[PDB]
Amino acid sequence: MLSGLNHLTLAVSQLAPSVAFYQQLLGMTLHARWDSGAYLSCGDLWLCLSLDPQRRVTPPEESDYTHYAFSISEADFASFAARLEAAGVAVWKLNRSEGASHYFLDPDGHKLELHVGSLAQRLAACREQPYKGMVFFE
Amino acid sequence: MLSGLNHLTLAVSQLAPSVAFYQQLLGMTLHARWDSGAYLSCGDLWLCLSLDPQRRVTPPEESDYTHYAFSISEADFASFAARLEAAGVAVWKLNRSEGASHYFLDPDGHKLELHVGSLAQRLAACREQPYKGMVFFE
Ligand SMILES: [Mn+2]
Ligand SMILES: [Mn+2]
Repeated sequence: MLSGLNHLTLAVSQLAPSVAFYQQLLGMTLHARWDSGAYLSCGDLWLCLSLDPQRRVTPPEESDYTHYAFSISEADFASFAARLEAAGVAVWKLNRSEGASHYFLDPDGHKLELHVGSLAQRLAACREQPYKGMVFFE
Repeated sequence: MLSGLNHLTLAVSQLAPSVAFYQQLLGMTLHARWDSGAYLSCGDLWLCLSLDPQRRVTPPEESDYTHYAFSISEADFASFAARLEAAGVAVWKLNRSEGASHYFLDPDGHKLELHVGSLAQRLAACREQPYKGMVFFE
C-alpha cells in the first residue's frame, strides 16, 4: 500500500542554474551535487534534479497544466511572492482558481506554485464555492 | 520559507480512466470530483487530476526523465509490482541501482515509480560509493 510521495525528480537542461534557483532563490537545502544531478530537501520533500539533454525549455502556453505546489505560511506568502517577482521569475496561468496561490516557472519551464492551505481547507472552501459538477465523498 | 510539497497536479486527457488508475488500481482515496478534475490523497500527499485538452498520451521515449516516486514498504513492494504487472501497466525503465524501484507509466504517460527507502539512506550509500563529481554539503 502506498503511503505518500517518496521523491520528486525534475529533469533539467543545465544543472548549475537549476541548483541555484532551488537553493539560492527558493531556499531549499542542498545535500549533494554530482556531475549529473543534485539532491535537495524542502521540509519532508526529497527533490532530485537530474541533468537530461532531452529537457527542453517550453513556453507555458504549450505545456499542460501539470504543476508542483509548495507550502508556505500566510505570514510569508506575499513577501516571498514579491521576492520572486523582483528577481524576474516568469509566471504562468492556470484555468481555475484554487485559493491563495502564486504561479511561477523554473528555468526549464517546470510549472511551480506557492500555496497557502491544506487539502482539508480546500475542501471546506469548495463546499461554499464548488467547481462545476462537484461531488464530495465523505 | 517553504515547508514542503503542498500538492502535485497531473494533467490528464480523460478523467474516468485516470480516476480508475489512481483510486482503484493504486488505492488512493478519492475526496472529490468535478467536471474537470479530482482530488485524491495518498498518505500526506494531496494529488490533483486536472482534465486538460492539451495533454497528449505521451510515449516514454518522447518525454524527459521527470518522474514521481511513491513510498512503499519493502514487505509490500513485490506484491504491489505484481498487481501492476497483472493489470498490464507498462514499465519504462529497469532498476539498475541498489535499492528497490519499479518504474511504471500512468494512462497518459506520466512517469511513476515505486521506491523503498529515504533520502538519508541514499546519502549514506552515496557517501560509501560516491557518484562521479560528487560533493556533499553539511
Ligand atoms: Mn495548484
Ligand atoms: Mn526516482
